[PDB]
Amino acid sequence: RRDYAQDRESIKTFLSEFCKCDDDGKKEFVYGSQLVKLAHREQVLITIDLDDLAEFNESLAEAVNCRRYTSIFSDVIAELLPSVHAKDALDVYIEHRLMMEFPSELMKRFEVGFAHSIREVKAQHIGKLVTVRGIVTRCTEVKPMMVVATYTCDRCGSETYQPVNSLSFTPVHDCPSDDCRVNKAGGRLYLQTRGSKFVKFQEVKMQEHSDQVPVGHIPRSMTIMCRGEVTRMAQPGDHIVVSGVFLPLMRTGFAQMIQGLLSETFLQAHRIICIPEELEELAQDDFYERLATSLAPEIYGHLDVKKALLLLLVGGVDKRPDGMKIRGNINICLMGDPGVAKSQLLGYISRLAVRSQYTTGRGSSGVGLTAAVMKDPLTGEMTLEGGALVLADQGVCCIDEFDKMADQDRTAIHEVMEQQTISIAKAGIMTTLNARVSILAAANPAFGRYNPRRTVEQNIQLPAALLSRFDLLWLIQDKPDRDNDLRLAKHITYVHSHSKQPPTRVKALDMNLMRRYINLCKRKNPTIPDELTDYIVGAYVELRREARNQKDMTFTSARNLLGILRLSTALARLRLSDSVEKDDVAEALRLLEMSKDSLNQ
Amino acid sequence: EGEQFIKDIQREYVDFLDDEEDQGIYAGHVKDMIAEKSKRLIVNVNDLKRKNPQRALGLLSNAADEQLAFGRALKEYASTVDPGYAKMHEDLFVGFERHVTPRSLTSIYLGNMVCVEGIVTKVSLIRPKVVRSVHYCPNTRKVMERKYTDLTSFEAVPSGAAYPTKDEDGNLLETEYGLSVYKDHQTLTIQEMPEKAPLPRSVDIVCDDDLVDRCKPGDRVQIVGSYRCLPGKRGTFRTVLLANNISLLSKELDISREDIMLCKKLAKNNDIFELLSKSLAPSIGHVKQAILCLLLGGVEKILPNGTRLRGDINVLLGDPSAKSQLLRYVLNTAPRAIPTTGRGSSGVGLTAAVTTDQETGERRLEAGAMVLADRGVVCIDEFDKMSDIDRTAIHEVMEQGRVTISKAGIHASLNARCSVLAAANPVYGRYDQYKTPMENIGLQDSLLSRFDLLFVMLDVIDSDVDQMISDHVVRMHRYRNPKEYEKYDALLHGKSRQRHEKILSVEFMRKYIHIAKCMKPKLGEQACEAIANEYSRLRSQEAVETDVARTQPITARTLETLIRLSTAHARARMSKSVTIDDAHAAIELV
Amino acid sequence: RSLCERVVPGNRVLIQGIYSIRKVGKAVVGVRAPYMRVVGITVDSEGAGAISRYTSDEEEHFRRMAASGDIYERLSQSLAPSIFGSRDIKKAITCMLFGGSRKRLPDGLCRRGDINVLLLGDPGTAKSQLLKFVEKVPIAVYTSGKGSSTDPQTRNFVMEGGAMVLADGGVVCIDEFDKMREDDRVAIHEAMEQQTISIAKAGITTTLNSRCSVLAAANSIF
DNA sequence: CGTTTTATTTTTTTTTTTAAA
Ligand SMILES: Nc1ncnc2c1ncn2[C@@H]1O[C@H](COP(=O)(O)OP(=O)(O)OP(=O)(O)O)[C@@H](O)[C@H]1O
Ligand SMILES: Nc1ncnc2c1ncn2[C@@H]1O[C@H](COP(=O)(O)OP(=O)(O)OP(=O)(O)O)[C@@H](O)[C@H]1O
Ligand SMILES: Nc1ncnc2c1ncn2[C@@H]1O[C@H](COP(=O)(O)OP(=O)(O)O)[C@@H](O)[C@H]1O
Repeated sequence: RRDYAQDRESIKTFLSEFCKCDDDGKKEFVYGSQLVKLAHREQVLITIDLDDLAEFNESLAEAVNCRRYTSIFSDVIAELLPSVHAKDALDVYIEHRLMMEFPSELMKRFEVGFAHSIREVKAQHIGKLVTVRGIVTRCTEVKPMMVVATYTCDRCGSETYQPVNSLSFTPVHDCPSDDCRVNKAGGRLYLQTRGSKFVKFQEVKMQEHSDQVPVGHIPRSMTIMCRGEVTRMAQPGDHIVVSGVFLPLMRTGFAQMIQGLLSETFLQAHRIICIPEELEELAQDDFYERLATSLAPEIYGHLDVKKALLLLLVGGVDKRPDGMKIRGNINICLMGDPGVAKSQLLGYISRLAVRSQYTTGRGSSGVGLTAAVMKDPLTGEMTLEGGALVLADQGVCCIDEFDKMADQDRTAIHEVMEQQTISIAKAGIMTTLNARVSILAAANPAFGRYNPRRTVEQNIQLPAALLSRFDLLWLIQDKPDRDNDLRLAKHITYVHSHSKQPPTRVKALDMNLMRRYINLCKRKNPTIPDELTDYIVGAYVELRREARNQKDMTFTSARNLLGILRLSTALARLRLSDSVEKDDVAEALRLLEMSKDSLNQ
Repeated sequence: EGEQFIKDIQREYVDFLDDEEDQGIYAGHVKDMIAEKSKRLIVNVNDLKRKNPQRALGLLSNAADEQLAFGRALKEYASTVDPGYAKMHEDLFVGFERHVTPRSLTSIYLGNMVCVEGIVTKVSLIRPKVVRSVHYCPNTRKVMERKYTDLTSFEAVPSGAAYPTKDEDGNLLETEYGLSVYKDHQTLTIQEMPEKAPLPRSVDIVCDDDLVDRCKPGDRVQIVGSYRCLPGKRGTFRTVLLANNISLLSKELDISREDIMLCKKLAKNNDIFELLSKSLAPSIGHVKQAILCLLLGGVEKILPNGTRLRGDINVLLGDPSAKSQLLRYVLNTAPRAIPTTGRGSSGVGLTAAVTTDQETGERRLEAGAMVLADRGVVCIDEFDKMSDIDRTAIHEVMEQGRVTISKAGIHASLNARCSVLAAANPVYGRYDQYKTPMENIGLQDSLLSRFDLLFVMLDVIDSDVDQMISDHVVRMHRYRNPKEYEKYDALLHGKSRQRHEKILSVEFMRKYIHIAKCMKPKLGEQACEAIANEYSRLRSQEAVETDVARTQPITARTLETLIRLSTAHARARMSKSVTIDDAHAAIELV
Repeated sequence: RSLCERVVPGNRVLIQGIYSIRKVGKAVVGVRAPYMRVVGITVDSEGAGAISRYTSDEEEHFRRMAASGDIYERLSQSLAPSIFGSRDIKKAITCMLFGGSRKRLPDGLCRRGDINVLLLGDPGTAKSQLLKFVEKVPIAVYTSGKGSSTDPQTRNFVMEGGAMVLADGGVVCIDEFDKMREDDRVAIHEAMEQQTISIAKAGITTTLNSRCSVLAAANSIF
């Protein structure tokens, strides 16, 4: 009904009259800048958004089908060359075909792209470009996709054009050529990859958020086919939001399994959005301790545990001597059953700590948290399909009540104590998998709540092999204190009468600001001046004497010294001064001492 | 356009459009300003037969063709009154409102719009199908069109085939989408309601866009439909029934703003505790006052841009043999709240490695049994005996109330707000403090605040209570009977109790539920002083005067329970406020 | 056409049909089609059992004996009509077969109209054959343990059900309670004290019940 | 210048895995 032509005039006016002076800084040509970026042979994809055309008019806020507009604008600016020879493979290869002498898509050279979920996705959504957020599933890989090949006749010579949109196809035969027409001189048909056009191609399933799905519902997935430039633009288990099109899928073939008008739909892509800049404001603030003041406000007091965590948040200790690496990840252990809200801090960290994970005391047996295997006589063979502990690299996978899972379960996790090494002689390998995950252990005491008669490993039943792999072991008990629980109570009830706990003692730090300030930290690689080396080796001995002077005491591993070394240089990442010094390790030992000497007194 | 009655038949529905029923009641400002846009009008056959009984038969022998017709008259009516609800030119199907067993559809009722009741089951995949073809001629640029059809809509099909191209001359020919519309299609089957059965025989149905899965496999319904069968037996035959509306019977409410006005006015009677505690189980001394919250679920709490705290309560207590004929009066009445077998699994929350069902299957039978009680409640027996494997799988819940397992199946997280109860048996009988409270049962005390109480249930047969037991328990046993059928009404001692037979009643009770389960009674200025002062003194003075005897679970995580008890009380009177005397209801547990 | 809805399993038939076919031929050479159809079956009326599916002189038989108030203890030598046992205590059956009364209430509960009774002892007492007769003397099944007890066609999963099948008005009397697997010993606790029935293999919940009961037989300890 | 296209299900033995007083 509407004209698909006079709109071409409208958009010519739009892009031509485009230096839109709404602010100091727009009299220059915006899409002229992008135009010349095409003339730079650089940009192969431009972009449309609601604001852009919204100011222009109000038709096309509901006209744009999303399909005809694209081919029209593409051909429109393809024939727009207001503007150098050897820039591309194919681009110069046409000149090679012209050295002795098309649709503008075959010289593609560029592209353009432009508050609901699958559940709400009402089935009158065809063609409309809509918005949904999900979770990625079943990570796959990318291959080339033809669009239009060049089936030359050789004897005749006529590089045939087979521009295709389908996903299945059929060959082109000997010759639809002019000289290979009724004029008897002809050869045969045969493509030339070099002059052919293909396109990247990434696909993966999309599962539901799991926060919307009603009481009587089961999450389901859709399919994602993103081709061309945008490939490799999301990993598995990223909570991502996509604007694209719903489009049906003409699954042609058999004439009785189809022929229902089957309509097994699918989706077309534009983008994978997943829900220094700070430097001037980072200049506004210079403090070390306020992180604890604004990280996890939900409980008053017990800062020491939190700062112990924030160190693991800090990081920044690693070296590769002798060819071999060193574990630069901290792994805390946790015993206790008070009301701590380990579940609290776990949820807090797992939210703010990007690339987080969670498992429970029996939810993942030894094969699930790591890679595993499967069985099916319908899809082919089976793979490892690693688990949370496999996936949580550059981060932490947080087990809750590792004490209660199982004794043999300590094995495979103990294997990852020596980091980045997940050996598997199961699928005919000694595979590695790079287990590069910081580890969070939290459990409860044994029968009772730290019965003072039943001593350590008298009350506990854990082999030394795992405690040795753990930098810090922490028992948490707070006996009846008349004054203690008061403050904690009124503190809790504050966000019950209210929504935001801590007033007027610090500036709260949002997830964004917190993460960004932490983002500026770890790349210092600071200086530990040489006097420490003689000094610290002395101080370590101070431990090893008061370890031996009582005979019913803890054993020690070389990691005790390696740990007390490992922690200090990390914290200088958040000092941001490349200056590992006395305080850098005096806090290390201080917190180590606080880890102990707490259960007798 | 068959035998030319078709238009006259259209007129007869258009002739539905003249006076007080049409002119006052029916449509126009009966749907359109209430703004649903859903084509489907309710028909009521007794009126149409009161006008055109011949046309009340016009369906009941040939309902193949009343449909384009009905839609035509409707678009004429709605299309010649409202220009807004008119840019949806399609069929715009309607109501069409003999119930026979799915076992008694016997060659016949072909052409008839008739009823069967049964089970929703095998609720299945959803996939749209295609109506028209908005084809374009991009050289000549004419948006031409090609409609389609199926037997599942009418009798005929077009040359149902590939979306065409290169049809006229070989010009620029291509589709246009976003306009070539589509139709949401669903498939499922129904069974007879099993109690009648002496293999009970099923039926198969097919749906459309506004008819799409109004309930779930595990529900049951009355459903009305026509009949066909397309295939050509021996040049076999197999049928399906269709052309449908929807209804449903197993729900619960003539409740406009009158019934809310009913529920408010009786509020102020202060000790409803009396009434609502003596309400469901007068067939039982004893608790019912205490039961309150296992029905109410709990309360919701969210921190800005943070996390939350789970809200609902879980308690159970007793001498052997009231405990199996007790966990009731809500299992029946409470909305969709399910206790379980007592010693059950393959369905608490596990996969149960058994791949002998469909030869594949990753999640093919991964699920539990409390998510069917999401925002409900549960009870069971035999906990005193049950396995310790999924005790693990409890400790996640009572702490969190979200299930998060990933033994390679999948890395789960799924809402649940649920509560649940337990069993008991004293492994040695009548010992509660002479020996001790704990471990006359064979039990564990790690679950301190997991459940929200340490409580007790006791008995001894006596000499002094001997005739008390006799005369009361038999007072029950003959106030069991009428005039105190096979059993008329038992009045006295509910009429000496100056009561009335529609004030002790279920719909009269849940009169005060649906709305009471909707409020947000925030805290004021009294918990803050009360709770910390008192739990501080309690966790120390529960340690003297022989009450260290029964002081097993003292925690400060209990402090949520101390609130969500009274939270129910704040919606027991629907006051968005709270008192010190509201406190006493959430201390008197002690 | 009309000869369905006529016949169910466990019956005895005479028939006339046709020997006819469905396949075609010339299967290493030609193996083919058996079946028959119906024309006009004639079924049996086997004697005295089938007051089951398809007088007042007998009421006069009934009542003039109950006119005598001598049934309570008279039929204490009838339930074992030909052999010895339970003699002075067989009077306690008078309550159970008639049962009590499933006296519903205005309140929640549906009382235990179903009520249960016991036997236990050694073999040799005719305890095998006595209850053997009791199936002959309303409706039930009778053996003990693992022996009732927890298709390749048209892709529908059949499930023939549980234990209220022949016992919902019918009641039973069986041995070997502990002489039985403990997987199928939860159900008894659900069956019996309440008929607290449910289903969980697939995702739907049979809310079944019954007016049924049991007796127990025994060869347990001492 | 005419006359024709197209479907498969259950059981084994290994290597995985999983159960009760
Ligand atoms: N001082 C406090 N700060 C913040 N929250 C608190 C405090 N004291 C109590 N709470 C609340 O009490 C609840 C106690 O239950 P919680 O989730 O702590 O179990 P848990 O202590 O993690 O159990 P376990 O330690 O046995 O795993 C917590 O959710 C927490 O929010
Ligand atoms: N105070 C009471 N109120 C109502 N009923 C009672 C009361 N006291 C006793 N009864 C009756 O006594 C019976 C006791 O047997 P019951 O069915 O409770 O066994 P049970 O407690 O379930 O056994 P177990 O707990 O060992 O499985 C109940 O059926 C109940 O009706
Ligand atoms: N008082 C009795 N009257 C008749 N038969 C009896 C009597 N006592 C024992 N019997 C015999 O006992 C046999 C049944 O024994 P049974 O109850 O099967 O032993 P068990 O219970 O060990 O299997 C019958 O065949 C019957 O002949």
